[PDB]
Amino acid sequence: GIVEQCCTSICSLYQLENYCN
Amino acid sequence: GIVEQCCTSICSLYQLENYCN
Amino acid sequence: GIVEQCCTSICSLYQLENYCN
Amino acid sequence: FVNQHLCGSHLVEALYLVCGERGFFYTKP
Amino acid sequence: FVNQHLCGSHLVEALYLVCGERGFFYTK
Amino acid sequence: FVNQHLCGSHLVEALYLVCGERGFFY
Ligand SMILES: [Cl-]
Ligand SMILES: [Zn+2]
Repeated sequence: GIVEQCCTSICSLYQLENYCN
Repeated sequence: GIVEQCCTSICSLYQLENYCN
Repeated sequence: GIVEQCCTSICSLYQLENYCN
Repeated sequence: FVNQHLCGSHLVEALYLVCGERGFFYTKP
Repeated sequence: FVNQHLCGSHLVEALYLVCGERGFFYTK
Repeated sequence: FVNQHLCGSHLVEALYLVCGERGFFY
């Protein structure tokens, strides 16, 4: 999930967009 | 204090209400 | 830079103004 | 629609706090 | 009024920064 | 007034995210 993927290394905008509806 | 309480572990809504007037 | 100064220890408001324009 | 945008930002944080482990499904008007 | 409500949220964030160890008392 | 002021707070938050290491000049 997003916390596991994005809370140690920074997620780019593209990576964050994977979590949109 | 509140930092030693709610910044060492996440406080529930009930624990946060402790700080209301 | 501001990260090494102000993320490793708290910067006072006066220390923060040193990064203004 | 700027005001609705700013309000929505604060609504998302409110839901984050109140929903806790339940999470929330956020959709735009 | 929601606009005042949102303003107050920003005010308490700002007071937290400005007041430091002094703290502050916010009330509606 | 303050509406612009509060909006500006959200704008600098948004630019911080969007601009990445490029950063921004506010
Ligand atoms: Cl706002
Ligand atoms: Zn706001």
